[PDB]
Amino acid sequence: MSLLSKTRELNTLLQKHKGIAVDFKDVAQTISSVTVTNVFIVSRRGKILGSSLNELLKSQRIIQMLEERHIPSEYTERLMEVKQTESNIDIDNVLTVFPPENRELFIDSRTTIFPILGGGERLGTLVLGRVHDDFNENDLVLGEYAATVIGMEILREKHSEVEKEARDKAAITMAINSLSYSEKEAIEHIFEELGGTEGLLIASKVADRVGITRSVIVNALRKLESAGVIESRSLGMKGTFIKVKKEKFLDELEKS
Repeated sequence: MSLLSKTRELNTLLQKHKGIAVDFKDVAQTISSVTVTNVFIVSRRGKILGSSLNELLKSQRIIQMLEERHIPSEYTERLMEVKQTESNIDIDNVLTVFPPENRELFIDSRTTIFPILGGGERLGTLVLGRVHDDFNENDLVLGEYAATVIGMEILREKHSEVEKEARDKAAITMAINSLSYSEKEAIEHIFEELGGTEGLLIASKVADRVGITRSVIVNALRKLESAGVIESRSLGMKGTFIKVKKEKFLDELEKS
């Protein structure tokens, strides 16, 4: 398979399509199969977002050892310190991604490390490994492109995650601030009865058993609904369905 053929595969298979969430496991398999390598996609903090081995090796002993090994966190955390592309790293190098014990099976291994950059910040690391062969200039071009694509998908993922967490934290703080002292106490009792974050509430009956008025319960939920912390729905002449939408709300509430 020629350089231009490999490029077509990666353009067609890695392209972001509307309606699809990025699956880093499947990204690693595409890279592994196109470039004939073992692939490890590592977040900036060292989490293995996705991996795939080149299972087309002749030696079942090598395959089984790679299948059995879990990349240590000590290694993945070192990758952040690699600031530029390091290619054709040998087995004696501390940056090798291959197992350290059986030096003779991996004596000819090469590791290549690509920093994944996005918006002027480190987003993660792409690590490629080969048991017997070198990374030539065509291989490095394909590796860099893969790293570029992954960075764009992480960047979109992180952008939306930071915005969501901020939206949730603002909603919780505004909900908690808008609650009176009695309304706060009622919410604590409400979720003490529901035994969780979701369930059916019979306000009148629960108000009776806790020594609180139905009006206080109703107003407290109304403020949480207005803040977007929960959703509420009456289920008939009695009963209200309650679901917390901000997971960290109750934890933050008790801190108030």
